[PDB]
Amino acid sequence: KMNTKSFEVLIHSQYAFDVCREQVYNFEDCRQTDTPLPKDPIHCKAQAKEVLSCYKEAEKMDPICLSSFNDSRECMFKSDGNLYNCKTWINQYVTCQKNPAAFAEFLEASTAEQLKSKKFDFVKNRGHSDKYL
Amino acid sequence: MPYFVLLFKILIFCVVAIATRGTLPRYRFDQFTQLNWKHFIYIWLGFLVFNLCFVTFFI
Amino acid sequence: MNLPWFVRWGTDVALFFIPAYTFANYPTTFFVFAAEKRRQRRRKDFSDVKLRDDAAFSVDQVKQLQTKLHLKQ
Amino acid sequence: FCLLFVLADAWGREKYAQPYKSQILHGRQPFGHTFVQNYRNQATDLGRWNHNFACYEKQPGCGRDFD
Amino acid sequence: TNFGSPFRNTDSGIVIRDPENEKRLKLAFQNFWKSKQEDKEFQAQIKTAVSKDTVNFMFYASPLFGALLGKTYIDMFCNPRYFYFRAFTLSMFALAGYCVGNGFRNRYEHSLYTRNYHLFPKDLQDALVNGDARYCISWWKQ
Amino acid sequence: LKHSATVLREIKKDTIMMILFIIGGFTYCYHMRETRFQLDDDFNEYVNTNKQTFRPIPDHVK
Amino acid sequence: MNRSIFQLWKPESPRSNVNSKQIKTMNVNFGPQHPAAHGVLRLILQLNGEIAERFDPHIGLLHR
Amino acid sequence: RLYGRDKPDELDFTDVWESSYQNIICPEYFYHFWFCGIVYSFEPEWTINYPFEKGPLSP
Amino acid sequence: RVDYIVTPINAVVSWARQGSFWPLTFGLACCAVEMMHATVSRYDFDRFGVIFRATPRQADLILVAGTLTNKMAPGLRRLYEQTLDPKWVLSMGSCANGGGYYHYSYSVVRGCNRIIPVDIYVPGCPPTAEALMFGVLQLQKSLYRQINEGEKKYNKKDLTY
Amino acid sequence: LQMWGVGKIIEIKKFMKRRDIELKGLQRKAAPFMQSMNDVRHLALRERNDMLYNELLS
Amino acid sequence: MGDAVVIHLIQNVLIFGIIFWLLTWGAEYFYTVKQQLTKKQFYECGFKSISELNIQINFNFFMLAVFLILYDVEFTFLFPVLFNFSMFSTTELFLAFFFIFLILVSLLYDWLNNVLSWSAE
Amino acid sequence: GFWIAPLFVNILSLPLYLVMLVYNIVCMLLITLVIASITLIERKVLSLVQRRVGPHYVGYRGRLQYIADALKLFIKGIVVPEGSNKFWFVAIPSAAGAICYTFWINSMWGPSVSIFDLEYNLVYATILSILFSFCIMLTGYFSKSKYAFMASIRCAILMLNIEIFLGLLVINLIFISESFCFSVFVIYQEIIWLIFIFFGVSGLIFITFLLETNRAPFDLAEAESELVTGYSVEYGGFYFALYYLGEYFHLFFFSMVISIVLFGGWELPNFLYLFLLNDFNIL
Amino acid sequence: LNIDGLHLKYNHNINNVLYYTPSLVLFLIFFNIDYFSELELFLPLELSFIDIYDDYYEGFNNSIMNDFTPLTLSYYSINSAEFIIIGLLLLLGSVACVNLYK
Amino acid sequence: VNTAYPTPLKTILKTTPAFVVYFVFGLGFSTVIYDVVYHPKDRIERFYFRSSKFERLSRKRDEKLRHYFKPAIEWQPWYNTSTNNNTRPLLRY
Ligand SMILES: CCCCCCCCCCCCCCCCCC(=O)OC[C@H](COP(=O)([O-])OCC(O)COP(=O)([O-])OC[C@@H](COC(=O)CCCCCCCCCCCCCCCCC)OC(=O)CCCCCCCCCCCCCCCCC)OC(=O)CCCCCCCCCCCCCCCCC
Ligand SMILES: CCCCCCCCCCCCCCCCCC(=O)OC[C@H](COP(=O)([O-])OCC(O)COP(=O)([O-])OC[C@@H](COC(=O)CCCCCCCCCCCCCCCCC)OC(=O)CCCCCCCCCCCCCCCCC)OC(=O)CCCCCCCCCCCCCCCCC
Ligand SMILES: CCCCCCCCCCCCCCCCCC(=O)OC[C@H](COP(=O)([O-])OCC(O)COP(=O)([O-])OC[C@@H](COC(=O)CCCCCCCCCCCCCCCCC)OC(=O)CCCCCCCCCCCCCCCCC)OC(=O)CCCCCCCCCCCCCCCCC
Ligand SMILES: CCCCCCCCCCCCCCCCCC(=O)OC[C@H](COP(=O)([O-])OCC[N+](C)(C)C)OC(=O)CCCCCCCCCCCCCCCCC
Ligand SMILES: CCCCCCCCCCCCCCCCCC(=O)OC[C@H](COP(=O)([O-])OCC[N+](C)(C)C)OC(=O)CCCCCCCCCCCCCCCCC
Ligand SMILES: CCCCCCCCCCCCCCCCCC(=O)OC[C@H](COP(=O)([O-])OCC[N+](C)(C)C)OC(=O)CCCCCCCCCCCCCCCCC
Ligand SMILES: CCCCCCCCCCCCCCCCCC(=O)OC[C@H](COP(=O)([O-])OCC[N+](C)(C)C)OC(=O)CCCCCCCCCCCCCCCCC
Ligand SMILES: CCCCCCCCCCCCCCCC(=O)OC[C@H](COP(=O)(O)O)OC(=O)CCCCCCCCCCCCCCC
Ligand code: SF4
Repeated sequence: KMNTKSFEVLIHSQYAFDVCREQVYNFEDCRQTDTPLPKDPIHCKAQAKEVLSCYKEAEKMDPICLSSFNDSRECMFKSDGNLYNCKTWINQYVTCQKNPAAFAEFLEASTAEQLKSKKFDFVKNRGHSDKYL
Repeated sequence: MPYFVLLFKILIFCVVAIATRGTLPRYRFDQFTQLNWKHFIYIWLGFLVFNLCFVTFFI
Repeated sequence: MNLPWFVRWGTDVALFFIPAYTFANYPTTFFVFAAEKRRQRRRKDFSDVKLRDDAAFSVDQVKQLQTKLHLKQ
Repeated sequence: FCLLFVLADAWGREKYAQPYKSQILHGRQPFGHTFVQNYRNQATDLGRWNHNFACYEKQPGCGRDFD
Repeated sequence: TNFGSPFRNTDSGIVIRDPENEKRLKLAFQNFWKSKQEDKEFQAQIKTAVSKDTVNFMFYASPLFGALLGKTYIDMFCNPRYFYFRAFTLSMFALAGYCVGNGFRNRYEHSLYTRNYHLFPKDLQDALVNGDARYCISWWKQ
Repeated sequence: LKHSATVLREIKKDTIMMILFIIGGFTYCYHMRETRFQLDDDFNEYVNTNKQTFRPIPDHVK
Repeated sequence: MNRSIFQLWKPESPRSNVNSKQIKTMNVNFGPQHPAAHGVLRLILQLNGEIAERFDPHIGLLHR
Repeated sequence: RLYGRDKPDELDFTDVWESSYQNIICPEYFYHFWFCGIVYSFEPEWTINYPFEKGPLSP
Repeated sequence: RVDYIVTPINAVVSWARQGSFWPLTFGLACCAVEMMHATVSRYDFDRFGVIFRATPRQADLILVAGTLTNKMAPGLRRLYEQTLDPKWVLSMGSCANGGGYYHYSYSVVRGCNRIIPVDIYVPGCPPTAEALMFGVLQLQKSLYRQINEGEKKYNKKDLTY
Repeated sequence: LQMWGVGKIIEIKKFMKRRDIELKGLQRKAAPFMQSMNDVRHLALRERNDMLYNELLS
Repeated sequence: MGDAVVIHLIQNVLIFGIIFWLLTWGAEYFYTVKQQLTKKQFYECGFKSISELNIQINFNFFMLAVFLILYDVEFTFLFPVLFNFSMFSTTELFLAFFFIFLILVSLLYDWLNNVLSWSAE
Repeated sequence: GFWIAPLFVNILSLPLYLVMLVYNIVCMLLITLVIASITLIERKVLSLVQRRVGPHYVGYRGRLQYIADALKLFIKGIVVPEGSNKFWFVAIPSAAGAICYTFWINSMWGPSVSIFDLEYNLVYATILSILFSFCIMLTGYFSKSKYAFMASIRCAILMLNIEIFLGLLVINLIFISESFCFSVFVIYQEIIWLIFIFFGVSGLIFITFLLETNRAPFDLAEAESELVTGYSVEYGGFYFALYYLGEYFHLFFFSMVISIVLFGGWELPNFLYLFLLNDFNIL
Repeated sequence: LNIDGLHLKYNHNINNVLYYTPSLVLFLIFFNIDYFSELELFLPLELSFIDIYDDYYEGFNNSIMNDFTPLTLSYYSINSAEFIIIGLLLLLGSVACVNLYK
Repeated sequence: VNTAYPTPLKTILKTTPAFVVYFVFGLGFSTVIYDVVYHPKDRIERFYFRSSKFERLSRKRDEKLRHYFKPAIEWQPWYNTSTNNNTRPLLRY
């Protein structure tokens, strides 16, 4: 449907959740049910289509966001889909997408260490009390 | 990498086992079975119950 | 001319540890450069991605800013 | 002795706030457990079930959304 | 540290050591606190689990209590003829007391920067949550 | 196994100190649990800072 | 602790199957080439459950 | 107990504590392990290199 | 020719079997005490890679250390036959060599060589610990050299045939 | 030591749960889009199957 | 639990054992085995074994296996509650303690009757 | 080429299976070398405890003693007793060797550094141990030596005890980790090693380790004084080498298991600086 | 018991031809309880589509991490009566075993 | 000035070469396992069961789409092999 891979879809959604909020609310209300069992998608098809169209619209990004998007993708590749471990890079990508003009000064006020290649190896650096959940 | 420290610990425990073999005498099968089934099973179950109680207290 | 016994023992310990430590830290010996190249290839590009029409900064401007800031080194 | 101690402590923990009361006396189980346990339980009478958030209306903070 | 920062998984993936960034973030938050020091309403609405006076007293008293306990322990059980083990155990008790006090202080800091999260502006909130001070450029003089 | 006065005094002091040590350990564990409660409260406040919106269930659910 | 005399001993009654050797006892040649044996002891051992019952020592392997 | 198989008229809690120490926390795997493995290994080897050294003899 | 591969492999096999030379835990008389003395630290047998094994199946050397009696000769023969090949036999002590002090007895066999093929003899009564070590080392050297003692003849191309 | 270690393990578990709260929040943020894509694919397959069944059974 | 990789690894291990089989066969070239009367007979410490294949043992400790059969399942029943003890409630805690107490009582009865030791027959 | 490609679809994949086989062979050879080095270490440590040099002349300063002993065991000939069952006498050691060389699959060398993505590591260990005990019992039975059969019975008793002992240990351990995977233990052991909780039962942990490793005081099956050699009284050469290798494999891997589950695995002992450490860092 | 492995000299052919082969034939002919279960390959796998469906809302609402959840929900919540019955049964069985030994 | 080693340390050092050889072999084995499990994935992928339900679904969505969804939606009556050597069901029944 999107021709986009799962982790990239998650990264894009982490920002698109704030642009198509009304469509997301409509879809959620349509799928709401009195039991945990899922509702038939035939009823929510229209809301899903609207949400997907807005997601297509939102997936576009400014070129300045490319470095942040790439580092977030690398983090989400080295970690098998753990959004918490890579939220900082995803947060930077969301910030760049929201008002990208300020991202120029954001990058300008960068330290030498930050201005370095970002390599992720979780086996070498597990972290602190990482539950992987 | 983690396997460096893991190998260090494995070597330590292997040396401990070798020293224990060189030091301690040998048990009898009946003696060890009696000891186990009369004391150690109760010890293990009591330790498990204590752990359950402590976990319940802290949670 | 003589050296302390503990100095000699530390020399032996270093001889054992430095090679083992380096080997442990680099299990993929001589292929770290290949890993870096693969990571660079995985890294996406402006053409690969789709960009907004009302971009605050153009692709050339972003490239110039990255070159000025030395973002990747 | 440990059982008696923990039971006394659990009964004394009523002083603390609701989320920190003893789990012996207060239940905290997954949504799969709670839904089946309190589906038509008039004793609890939690109310309707929030499908996309997996909780009843009367449970504290059932539907918690961003912004 | 045992757990690291509560907002993010510290040293997860890539390990980052940026003392300049740490100093800039600390300076930004210090400037924020100094700027809002005079605001009586803002000071009134600040909350913490344990009082600052209480945590200071605990920090400065726990090591002393540990030292007293160690002194009693060595007096009761240790032979006065020797001193190496007595000094070691007294130091261990003092370090235990210092550990209790430092934990009190660190938990006070954690409560201060967690309960009062909503009072900070958006930029400072983002800077605190993330490891980068670039979200709060204006605060550290740039 | 008759015991002398000094040995009996040492045993009695050991028992007393063991009792005091156990009581202190239990008290410290109680304090640690209280600390855990405080940390949970702090983190709950932090998380709920921005998650303040509650969406009512649609009327069509019933 | 309760009594265990019956579990500990088993007498043999005349022409009785239950009070008799209901098993084929292990007749082992403990030694001479046995690490425990000093080297010249040929002890015919009647084991029943790995418990010695009957001893027949032969000690002439070092008669000189 | 030292003189025969009999037992004291009045047992004391010292025996209880000794039995608990011996059973619950088995000291054999620590006491002997240390005393032999870690300490006795510090002595020079008593071996004599026969091909290049000879043992003491007398005229 | 196979010799190109056989000879180096022969040397490797000889070296391995010399390094790992496990005798049998079998002692009959006072010479067993000397064998234990040779085993213990003062003359560490493990230095030359010889470790005693209880079962004959796991033994390379038959240390006949002590007197052999008529009542035991069938047992010694059975042990020798049951020991897995290849194997060597080392007689230790005068009693094992030629009957020793009891050569004029009515019960002692006049020598273990009458029942077993004795590869080597270690004179003594009791042989010293160093004497037993010397005998074992000489037997090891002979064993290493036994694989190729220059039996096969060299042709014009220096290859054995 | 047993009591203190159990308390420490419980503290670690509760910290893990605290971070799981934020992980669940992020997963909730990312949920609706993937759900919509999956629903669209499922409905496309259902439409294909319905067309095939109608053609075969009509 | 794994996948078909486990079966493929079993096959690979069999091939690795074939490697040792080749080494053992090649070793045959460096020794000769003579035929002797007692070279292929049971070893009984330097003498002929009187009995072979009639090696019945006395199973006078069978109560231990009997109780192991029960206690293995008793312990196995405790795994789900230990795994999901974070979900424990009043009922689950009571049931777990009830089961543990039952196991303890069974062990105590066994000790009282003295069936955990070797017997005459 | 269009009409020829289909013929090679299954022919082009055999090299991949060959590569997998080669990698498995390399891993097995490396673990065999590790076990040989462990044997040499055991000999040297016993020599130190007994105040003797130990292996010193098989290779310069005894550097190739294990190689020499392995080659000698290969060289030694084997003969099956006439009264024994020819098929089983060779079948049992083959299965024992296969199981021992399958042991290494249930090992982790990092957070997810394992040859296979196995979750029930403890279950695998228990099953493999039971299979090895089966093989030892069958060896003792089919070798009609009375000492071998008694060794098999002792092995059965040891297995009976190990069942309950290791089951209770695993029950206590899983109560914290909540999983059978070795990785889940290290995350909880990062701050403090799990052995601190079990400090009271440290003696029982040591007993469990020794019993599972079949070391003293639990060397009943292979008791060399009570029995001639044990279950291998009638086995020589590589048949006995396989049993020795299996015993050392079990020792090494259960040492790894104990280290991972109770001593932090691949986490450094940070508890030595617990007092000076800080539990949080807020800027 | 039966260490040597020698067993009773039994000939199964007589019973196989007298009673078991025809009875088995009749039972196989007249026995089938499977009502309408369909073999794999009965229809193309491409017609089945439910296995691809994923519920991401339930996924993020689910906090389970082990496959013992049904087992605990059965043994300790729903079938706790049978769990206690099994415990009592095992205790009584141990008592009966001890009495049989005596 | 005989700056020789202490007696205990010198005694201990005898067995050190065995430790060094053991470390060499163990590092070789661990690195071989790491490389074998790293090359196919270009990383040390976390175990599937060591992940949340949502993470598992996200990880396997792409594989499901590539292996089942596309053939299912592009299916034709004559695509299936006549030998019945088709892909097995995802949930085998
Ligand atoms: C085409 C490519 C070309 C590439 C470039 C060219 C080639 C480069 C290759 C470089 C590496 C080659 C190996 C060098 C070895 C040097 C040996 C040496 O120093 O000689 C003296 C040393 C003298 O030893 P010795 O005569 O036996 O001992 C005398 C007495 O024992 C008394 O002994 P002592 O008192 O003297 O003390 C003994 C010990 C004293 O040392 C210590 O005390 C410290 C060490 C022990 C640590 C213990 C930790 C655990 C503690 C447990 C508890 C406490 C202990 C006590 C316990 C009991 C207490 C009761 O000292 C040593 O022997 C230290 C030397 C360390 C050598 C190992 C180095 C590498 C190891 C890691 C693997 C590396 C992989 C490759 C990496 C490549 C990239 C860098 O020589 C030896 O005999 C060697 C002993 C060690 C075994 C080495 C095995 C090597 C096998 C070959 C491996 C090939 C693969 C790797 C290379 C691949 C190519 C890159
Ligand atoms: C978070 C969890 C943490 C763990 C939790 C654990 C909880 C367990 C609870 C349950 C158990 C409780 C146990 C309590 C026991 C105490 C009870 C008590 O008070 O009883 C009174 C009872 C009554 O005694 P008393 O009648 O008063 O008589 C006094 C004694 O005569 C004594 O006479 P003295 O005092 O005149 O002489 C003894 C004194 C002797 O002292 C000395 O001689 C000074 C030290 C000399 C060091 C020698 C080695 C130097 C090595 C240098 C290497 C350089 C190499 C350079 C080249 C490198 C090249 C690579 O020994 C010491 O006290 C040494 C203590 C200092 C150790 C070193 C520093 C370690 C610091 C650790 C980190 C601290 C960071 C803070 C945070 C901590 C957080 C946990 O006292 C005793 O029995 C005392 C026993 C003392 C034993 C000392 C043993 C030291 C360790 C020996 C190691 C040997 C290894 C050899 C090599 C091995 C190779 C494989
Ligand atoms: C004499 C006359 C001439 C005869 C000619 C004979 C025929 C010649 C060949 C003719 C045909 C040539 C065809 C060429 C074109 C086609 C090539 C092709 O299809 O491949 C492309 C194919 C796919 O292409 P690609 O994606 O571009 O590849 C990029 C990399 O895959 C990307 O790598 P990555 O970033 O993904 O990183 C992971 C990579 C990186 O991993 C590595 O391979 C790097 C190195 C890892 C650690 C190595 C440590 C080894 C030492 C450990 C300690 C041993 C101690 C005990 C032994 C004693 C040692 C003294 O690992 C792997 O891919 C997994 C492979 C695991 C290899 C297994 C371990 C190797 C050592 C075997 C040891 C055997 C036991 C000891 C034997 C003792 C004998 C005395 O690439 C591969 O799969 C490469 C496989 C390489 C295997 C390892 C090669 C050896 C490396 C150097 C070490 C040599 C040690 C020798 C020891 C000797 C001692 C005496
Ligand atoms: C691998 C085996 C290792 C075994 C090592 C054995 C070495 C020999 C013994 C050395 C003992 C050294 C003394 C300190 C030992 C650690 C004590 C401990 O657990 O405290 C950590 C604890 C740390 O707990 P904490 O984690 O709550 O610390 C504060 C936490 N924050 C930061 C969140 C506030 O220290 C204290 O807090 C002080 C004591 C509090 C009261 C309860 C303590 C219960 C356990 C006491 C055990 C005492 C045993 C020794 C008795 C005296 C012997 C002289
Ligand atoms: C040349 C003559 C050949 C004669 C025929 C060969 C006979 C071979 C007999 C043994 C192998 C049988 C293979 C077929 C069964 C595969 C079952 C299966 O699905 O497993 C994978 C399954 C994989 O399932 P999955 O969960 O990955 O799901 C697959 C998903 N789809 C359908 C989409 C592909 O295994 C598991 O699920 C769990 C792992 C099991 C690991 C078992 C390890 C122990 C195996 C011991 C076998 C011993 C055999 C030899 C000795 C005994 C006598 C036979
Ligand atoms: C991935 C890494 C792989 C590494 C593999 C490394 C393993 C190497 C294994 C080498 C094995 C060598 C075997 C030698 C056998 C001949 C000698 C012998 O046994 O002697 C006794 C007997 C001969 O005994 P004899 O009667 O001559 O007596 C010799 C004694 N003297 C000298 C005193 C007379 O062997 C024979 O019968 C010889 C003739 C027949 C065999 C001829 C050679 C066949 C080779 C087959 C190779 C098969 C390869 C398979 C590969 C695929 C495997 C999956
Ligand atoms: C899996 C392997 C085992 C793991 C076990 C878990 C770790 C436990 C660590 C030790 C904690 C203390 C336990 C109690 C010790 C009691 C000793 C005792 O009885 O003292 C009095 C004993 C003797 O006193 P006694 O009174 O008991 O007996 C003597 C009797 N009279 C008085 C008549 C003479 O004194 C000693 O010598 C004690 C020395 C203790 C030293 C222990 C060292 C152990 C080292 C190895 C431990 C394992 C390390 C693993 C490292 C892994 C790293 C990755
Ligand atoms: C699981 C392994 C680790 C151990 C964990 C459990 C520890 C349990 C003991 C904690 C300390 C108890 C202090 C009691 C002080 C006291 O009253 O002390 C009173 C007297 C004092 O005796 P003295 O006058 O000789 O000092 O002691 C006693 O009465 C001894 C009581 C028994 C203690 C044995 C050890 C504990 C065994 C398990 C508990 C069951 C005991 C049953 C006894 C009949
Ligand atoms: S030769 Fe001498 S030492 Fe040896 S057994 Fe005969 S009498 Fe004893």
